[PDB]
Amino acid sequence: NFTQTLQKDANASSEFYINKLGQTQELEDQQTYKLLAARVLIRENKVEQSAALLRELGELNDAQKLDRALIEARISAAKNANEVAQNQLRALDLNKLSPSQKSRYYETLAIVAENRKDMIEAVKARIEMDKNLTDVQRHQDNIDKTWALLRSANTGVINNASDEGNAALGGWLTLIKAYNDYIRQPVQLSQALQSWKNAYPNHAAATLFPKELLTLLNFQQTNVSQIGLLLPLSGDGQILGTTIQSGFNDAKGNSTIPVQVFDTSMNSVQDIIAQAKQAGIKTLVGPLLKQNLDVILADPAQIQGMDVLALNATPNSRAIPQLCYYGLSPEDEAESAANKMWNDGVRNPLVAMPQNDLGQRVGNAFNVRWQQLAGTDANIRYYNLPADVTYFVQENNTALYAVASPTELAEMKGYLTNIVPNLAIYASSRASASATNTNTDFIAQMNGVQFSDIPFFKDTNSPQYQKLAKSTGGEYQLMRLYAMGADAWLLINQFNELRQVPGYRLSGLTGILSADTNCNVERDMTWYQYQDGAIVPVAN
Repeated sequence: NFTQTLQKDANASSEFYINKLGQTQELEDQQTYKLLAARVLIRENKVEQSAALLRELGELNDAQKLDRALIEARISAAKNANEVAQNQLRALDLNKLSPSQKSRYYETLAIVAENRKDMIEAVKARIEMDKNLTDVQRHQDNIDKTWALLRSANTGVINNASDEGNAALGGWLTLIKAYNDYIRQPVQLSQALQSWKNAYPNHAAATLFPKELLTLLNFQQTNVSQIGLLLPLSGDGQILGTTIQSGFNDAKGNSTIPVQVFDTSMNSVQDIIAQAKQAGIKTLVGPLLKQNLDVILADPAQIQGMDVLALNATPNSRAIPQLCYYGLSPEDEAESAANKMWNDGVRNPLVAMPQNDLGQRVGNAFNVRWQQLAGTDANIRYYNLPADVTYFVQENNTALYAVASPTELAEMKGYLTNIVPNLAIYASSRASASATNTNTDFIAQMNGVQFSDIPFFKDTNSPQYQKLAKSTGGEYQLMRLYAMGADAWLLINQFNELRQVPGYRLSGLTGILSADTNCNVERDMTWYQYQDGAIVPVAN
């Protein structure tokens, strides 16, 4: 009678079923607890202990022999023994299984199909799984997994895919087809989803909508009525806030949206926020300085009832409702460098950061991203003199990423030409200045070096570019601040899209803009390379 426990869901921990052995007297009942533990051990990502415990099993009755083979095949699928896993499940009598056992049976199939990148068959497997589930939370997990398979499936296979008279598969295919067809237009996709829940009302997902789509069902376009602009426009950083203001205004154009300017150099940020609340302003851009942003982070409740696009990021930056961080951050240029370098074939690179507070953060943003692509920690080394790079290379003889001045970067390579002259050098936008990109003696010495910078510098002939280069006096920093202000107008009008729409992307003057889980605005950088006396865009 206790063997029948196998036919049900196993909701306890592995330690629970294993510890019951000391109290379990009968031999069959000891084996049952062993199988229940092995079943849960897989759900705990402990495959070896599951296979190991299976090796402790002795003599089993037929009901146990059956449950073991389920756990055997699931292990095989975990270890990518796809042909083995399937043959192990072809040997079972699918009629002898309970609903819970059929659920585990078809989940293993879905993993084999997913292992083989065969997404449609993996979805078909999870539909049969859903028919045998009883726990609501397990239902939701199957639906969340099912949605993830469709979202990774090739877009062509989905458009031409037939539902094969299968209503379940029909509703799934139509749902993903709407997602891919209108994800760039969320307002339109919201109408499609609401239509979907009336088209397939008895669909399992009509009741338990996948998590990724709940924010999209009743999505609402940003309706900016009033903006408050927090920038330093007097005293210190005046040029920063004024040039940023120039970009914001020029990108705003003939918009009726009233903007109220708040000068942080002459007013407290907590007083500004209070006055904004008083004037009925529900949308802010800024502040710019890290310290002033931390005033918000020192008490997030201040911005209760507002959408705020802060223009910087701090170590205290974190997930805060209706708060998103958008700064010309070196962490982004390092995260982009980790990507560029990886896609180019670089493995285990040397990273040269300055031994200051800014260098540690950027190195951490670099490595964390590198842990994603490489699964390893990179060589982050901190330099006090550009000449210290020599010993870093003298350790072993490859690609370098360095954050340094345009001249500091020229010293580094010169020190390395005798040591390793054919080294692939990557740098951040800090290595790009007007005084140096106009002189071929610098452009020639830097042949092969590539750096990240905003895509605005691709077109140095456009009238748009013309007017700005002469207006800023030829200083790239003032030109990037102008680009940020402009992209802030793009971003603050796409604010709700940014928080609610997965993978949302925007082509702005500062790069391809998107958001992470902490609504930190990421930037996909443009990469430029010095080639035979010219600077050409290599990527993006």
